[PDB]
Amino acid sequence: PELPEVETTLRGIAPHIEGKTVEAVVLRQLLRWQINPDLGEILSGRQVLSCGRRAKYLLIRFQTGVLLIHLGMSGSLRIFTPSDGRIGRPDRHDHVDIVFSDGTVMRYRDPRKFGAILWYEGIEEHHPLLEKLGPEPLSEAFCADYLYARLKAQKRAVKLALMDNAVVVGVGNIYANESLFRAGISPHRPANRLKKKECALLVETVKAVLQRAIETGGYFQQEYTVYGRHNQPCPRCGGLVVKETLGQRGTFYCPNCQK
DNA sequence: TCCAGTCTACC
DNA sequence: AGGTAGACCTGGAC
Ligand SMILES: [Zn+2]
Repeated sequence: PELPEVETTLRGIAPHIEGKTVEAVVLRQLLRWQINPDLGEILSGRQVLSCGRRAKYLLIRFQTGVLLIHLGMSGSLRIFTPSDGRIGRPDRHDHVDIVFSDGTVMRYRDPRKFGAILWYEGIEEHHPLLEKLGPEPLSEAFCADYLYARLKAQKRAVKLALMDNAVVVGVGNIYANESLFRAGISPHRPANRLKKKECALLVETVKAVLQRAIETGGYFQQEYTVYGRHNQPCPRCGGLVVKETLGQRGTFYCPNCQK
C-alpha cells in the first residue's frame, strides 16, 4: 500500500481500538523480520492510548511501548466487531490477530509477507527505521523551497529522488508516476534540472493527488492517468503511454506531455 | 513467463 | 560516497 491506503487504514482502525484494552494476541506465523512471541503477554491488559502514522508505518501506542506495523507490498489491517463471524474464519495469509478485551479483533493479512510487525521500547523519534526519514508530503515542511534546495546536488532522475524516503516519505510507484504526469515533468529529468517553478508544481501536485486519494479511499472506469496504462491513450494528448524501467520500478509516462 | 516496499550489499 | 542490483514471497494476469 502507499500513503493514502495507510492513512485510510489508520482512520479505520483508530475509532475501533483506541479506548479499548488488549486481552490476547494470536500469531499464526512470524514476515520480512520476525515477530515477537509472547507479544500477548507484552500487550495484555495494556490500554491503547493512541494510533498514528509516520511515512507508510502505522503506530499503535501504549504507556509501555510502541507497536509498529508496516504493510509492505500486500499487507492489510482490518477490524472485526464482536458480532462478525469472519473472526472464526481466517485464511492462510491472516498471519496475526490482535484480540481486544471486548472481543474486537484486528487482523493483519499479508500474502507475500513483506510487511513487518515490530515491538519497540524507546523514543518513537529515534527508531532506526523512522529516524532518517524525510518530511511528510502533506506537511508544510514539504515545500517548493525545500525541494528545489534539496535537489541541487542530485543529478539523478527526479522519479528516483521523488521516491526517495530521505527526500519525502510516502510517494510510491503509483503516486510518483501520477504526480509526474500531472505536473508535466518527464521522470527522466535530472532532479537538479527542475526549475524552481517546476518544483513548486510537483509539490502541489503531490499534495493534491495524495489528498484526493485519502478522501476517495461493467461501466468504464479509469482511476489513473498513466499508471498501469502501458500502450493505452494518454488522457491529455491521446498519444500512447510508454512504460520504461527506471530504478528497477515500472515507469509510465507520456513523452509528449512530459519533458 | 512475468508482473506487482525497502532494507542490504557491492563497484 | 552515489549508483546499482539483489534480497525477501506469493498470487494472478497474457
Ligand atoms: Zn500525452
